[PDB]
Amino acid sequence: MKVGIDAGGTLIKIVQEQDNQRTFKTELTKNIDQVVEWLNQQQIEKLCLTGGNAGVIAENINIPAQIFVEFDAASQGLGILLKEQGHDLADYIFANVGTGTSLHYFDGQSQRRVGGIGTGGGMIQGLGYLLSQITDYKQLTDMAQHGDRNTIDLKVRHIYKDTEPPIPGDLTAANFGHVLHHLDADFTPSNKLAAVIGVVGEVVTTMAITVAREFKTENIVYIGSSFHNNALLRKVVEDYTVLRGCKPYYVENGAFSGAIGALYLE
Amino acid sequence: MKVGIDAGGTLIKIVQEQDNQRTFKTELTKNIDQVVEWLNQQQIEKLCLTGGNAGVIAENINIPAQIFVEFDAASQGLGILLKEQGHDLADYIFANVGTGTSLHYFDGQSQRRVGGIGTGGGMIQGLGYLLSQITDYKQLTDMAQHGDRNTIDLKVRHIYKDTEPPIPGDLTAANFGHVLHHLDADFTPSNKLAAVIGVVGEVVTTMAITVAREFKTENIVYIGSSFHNNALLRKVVEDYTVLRGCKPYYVENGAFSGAIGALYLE
Ligand SMILES: Nc1ncnc2c1ncn2[C@@H]1O[C@H](COP(=O)(O)OP(=O)(O)O)[C@@H](O)[C@H]1O
Ligand SMILES: Nc1ncnc2c1ncn2[C@@H]1O[C@H](COP(=O)(O)OP(=O)(O)O)[C@@H](O)[C@H]1O
Ligand SMILES: CCCCCNC(=O)CCNC(=O)[C@H](O)C(C)(C)C
Ligand SMILES: CCCCCNC(=O)CCNC(=O)[C@H](O)C(C)(C)C
Repeated sequence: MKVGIDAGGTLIKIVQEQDNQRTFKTELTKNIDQVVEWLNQQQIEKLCLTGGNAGVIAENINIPAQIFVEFDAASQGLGILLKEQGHDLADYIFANVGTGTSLHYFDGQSQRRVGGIGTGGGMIQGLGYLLSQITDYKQLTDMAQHGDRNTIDLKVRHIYKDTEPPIPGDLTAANFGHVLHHLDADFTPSNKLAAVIGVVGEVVTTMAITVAREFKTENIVYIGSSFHNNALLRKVVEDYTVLRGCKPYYVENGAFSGAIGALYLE
Repeated sequence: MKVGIDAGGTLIKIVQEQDNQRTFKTELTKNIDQVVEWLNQQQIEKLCLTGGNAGVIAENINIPAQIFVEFDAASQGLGILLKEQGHDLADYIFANVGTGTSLHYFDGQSQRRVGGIGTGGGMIQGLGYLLSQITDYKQLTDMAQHGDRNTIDLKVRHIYKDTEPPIPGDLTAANFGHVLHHLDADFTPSNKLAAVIGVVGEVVTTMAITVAREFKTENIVYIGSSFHNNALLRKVVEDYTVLRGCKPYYVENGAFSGAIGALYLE
């Protein structure tokens, strides 16, 4: 078997390949010592590593391993998955929404990093905890789906009131900008969580559409584990991408783009 | 006497002009009735209005007023202030960081809107309230000034455990992304608020430097009341603009750009 691993700040993504059969595994970065243990017990023909925690794995295993930069690996795996799933895109921004968010422009042949921002899944988890005391990711995201952002977020129409706004009225003008107007409100953990996902999604999307414009592409591919068990995030991002005239794409096993990619840079 | 009013989502900025010479005043948008009361008693030669709540003013006063579109008014007034303050910038991005944030490219002749985002002053107050239960603006902003983001934000160097990161290790990787690694103890209001100000600054700067690259300018002018009583915000923004190879500018009475521009539009 051949093994690729993308050991990130929060999740370890492990792909095992033998024959044309794949295994897609996810483990916590917290449990990296168990991954190393597991690896040390296997018969591995080829091990390729990428990610911020690649070094940790490499120093604790008993076999050589090639180490790749995660931007190249993500770009390589993503192209493999897009092709498999019938997306033949001439060029695209891809936004990798992990613990943090990294943006890339794929010109049809190779990637360049064109921005990043700290709004991503780590913010969903951290700010989400400060606002709900929930630490369990499934718990946090499930609850967020039951939330309403309306007493938290301010829209363009709330600011322009009964006059014609300069951009469409239903757009968010100020995330959390209605809070001071609803202090009669209680602010439910579900509503607060939905607003945190809301801001993360909007910021990622805004950045993605901006660079799409700059690098003259209409296609935006979103990957990263932050979309898992988070239909609200998927929806925020998808709707706003379409609204600004771009085409969003999600990819089956997109969160493993880097793990796959590592295998095929070797 | 001539009056220009920028009536936004949180604050109403008033410029009074007489012998070529100006007086600046702000009032809360929540106290708009008091602004209307003040206008109705005044003999005014020329009254010009802009911003979201210009409608509400115009429909409650008992005199005429001319209404101008805010994007144009802000551009006109910022060009006046820049020259009065000894700048000769051929072109620039301007980021108007109000209740929310609007971004513009000024080519030397006219402005174009080139994006926006809901991260700005409204988010600082609303998210800041949610994490701190402070509603008083000067109190909320003062509380943040000496906060420590270290237990709250995750940096690139935290994810890249002992290995060399592919981008600068001191960059924020995930705002709030260190929170789950610091559950042992309490998160103080100062530290949480410094983190709020940091995410707003970094998002606004990220957008501003992206569009500066896109439109080929190294100049970025930052306006809006969100910078008032918030030295930390100014610093987050200035430091990262400079690290991205751009030149940041703040303007005395920059928050009155629209009010001034309304007076000088024809
Ligand atoms: N089982 C899970 N546990 C924790 N976080 C998860 C899980 N599934 C998805 N997530 C989301 O995915 C994020 C990490 O995305 P990922 O793309 O794996 O990033 P990284 O490579 O930086 O670890 C988390 O910050 C969280 O928002
Ligand atoms: N006295 C104040 N009261 C409330 N907010 C203030 C005050 N001074 C500055 N601010 C900040 O300025 C932000 C609004 O900036 P401004 O440029 O006036 O926006 P708008 O035109 O949308 O009112 C507020 O959201 C708050 O962050
Ligand atoms: C100080 C403002 C800096 C905000 C910009 N930050 C970034 O570009 C890093 C965002 N994070 C990411 O790209 C990913 O989490 C990696 C893993 C660090 C590549
Ligand atoms: C659905 C996500 C939309 C995010 C983009 N939102 C915007 O561009 C509105 C940002 N706000 C502003 O530009 C200002 O607050 C005004 C006053 C609405 C012009």
